[PDB]
Amino acid sequence: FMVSLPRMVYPQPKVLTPCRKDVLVVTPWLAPIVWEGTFNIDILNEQFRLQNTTIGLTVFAIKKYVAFLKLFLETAEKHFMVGHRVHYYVFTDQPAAVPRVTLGTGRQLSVLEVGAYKQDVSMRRMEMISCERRFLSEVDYLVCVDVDMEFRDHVGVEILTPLFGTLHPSFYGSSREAFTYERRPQSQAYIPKDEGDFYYMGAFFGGSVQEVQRLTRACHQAMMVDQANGIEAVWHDESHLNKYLLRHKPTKVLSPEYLWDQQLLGWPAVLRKLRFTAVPKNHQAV
Ligand SMILES: O=c1ccn([C@@H]2O[C@H](COP(=O)(O)OP(=O)(O)O)[C@@H](O)[C@H]2O)c(=O)[nH]1
Ligand SMILES: [Mn+2]
Repeated sequence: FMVSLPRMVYPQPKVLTPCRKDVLVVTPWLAPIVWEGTFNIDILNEQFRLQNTTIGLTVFAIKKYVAFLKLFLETAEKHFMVGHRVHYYVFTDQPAAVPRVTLGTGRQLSVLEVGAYKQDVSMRRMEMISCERRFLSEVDYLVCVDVDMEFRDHVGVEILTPLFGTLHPSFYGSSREAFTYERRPQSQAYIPKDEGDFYYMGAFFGGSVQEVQRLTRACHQAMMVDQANGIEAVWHDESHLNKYLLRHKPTKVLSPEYLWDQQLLGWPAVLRKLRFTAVPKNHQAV
């Protein structure tokens, strides 16, 4: 049950004036595409706070990637779901290397020890996430992100919905034939050249606990079939994520404001804010 919103004073939405004319703000299956200017955060804050919403954030920090945690967590404190209940789940092979980061009120962090794989690290996240009964008891939504990242601007309850994906910053302008989907029919992740809505980033997806568990279970199962079939998808977990979200349409899609790389891609006109961004790294070294 959901109580009434309080009286609120804000600018009237204008039916004959779009918020944004430069971008698509709704998908053909009527899911919002979340861009700056499309949402009144005060209204959304009210709605989610009235439900006493708790947001779980999962992050894997395996082997050298423990180095990324301090910046990741400190910036999350400044920008991620501020004012709402947050539970961070940090999956790591080195619990002692987790930095002591000061948390605001209503926010907690749990350290979950896991093994370290020698592609496998990235891929096993789906399995590791799918944990099941615990998330259901502790949080309302789960957000699953990469750790080699920092928050630079607001990432809030505007993202929350049963199931979301994020537009990959390199491909939001690309035609579907150019998308780097798995193209081999022998893989569970296979998507033909005439199919595909968007290319979603593996580094930021989420939803209700129920929908995230479904997604992660399905992707884990598909990866297992592939392994038994001697095939590994071209972009690993991301390829499977893309297949899942093709066949199970997300109820919101996050714009590339939510997963950006400024070093690689700059700051184009279509982006009013850079919210959650790649931290430069030496890939093979790290
Ligand atoms: O040695 C590793 C490699 C990967 N990861 C995790 O898997 C995610 C995805 O890998 P990475 O960020 O290297 O992929 P990219 O964004 O460069 O495609 C990382 O953010 C970490 O959360 C990790 O913890 N340790
Ligand atoms: Mn990454």
